[PDB]
Amino acid sequence: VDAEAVVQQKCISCHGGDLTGASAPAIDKAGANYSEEEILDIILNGQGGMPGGIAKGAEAEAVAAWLAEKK
Ligand code: HEC
Repeated sequence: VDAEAVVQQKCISCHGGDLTGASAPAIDKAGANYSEEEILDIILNGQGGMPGGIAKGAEAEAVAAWLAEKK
């Protein structure tokens, strides 16, 4: 995946360039809060205001897993 590139044009759109939370809660430390399995699910199936399947395909995987490393 280019996980970061995706995030840098998908998640940051609400989570902020910095992932520190802007229009949405900070996922900077999502990988610590929740496992790739959970984060991936959230990306795929959104959550509250977050529309599910913002990323799809290996995109979402790479993002989630890259985030699993980002703590
Ligand atoms: C704005 C339309 C969003 C985009 C684009 C992405 N996310 Fe998001 N996310 C958003 C909100 C409003 C919320 C909270 C939803 C609620 O009201 O309950 C979230 C939540 C997450 C979470 C879980 C955090 C938590 O609720 O405890 C994760 C792990 C997450 N989001 C990841 C994520 C990624 C990686 C995205 C890019 C593919 C992404 N989000 C986009 C709003 C928005």
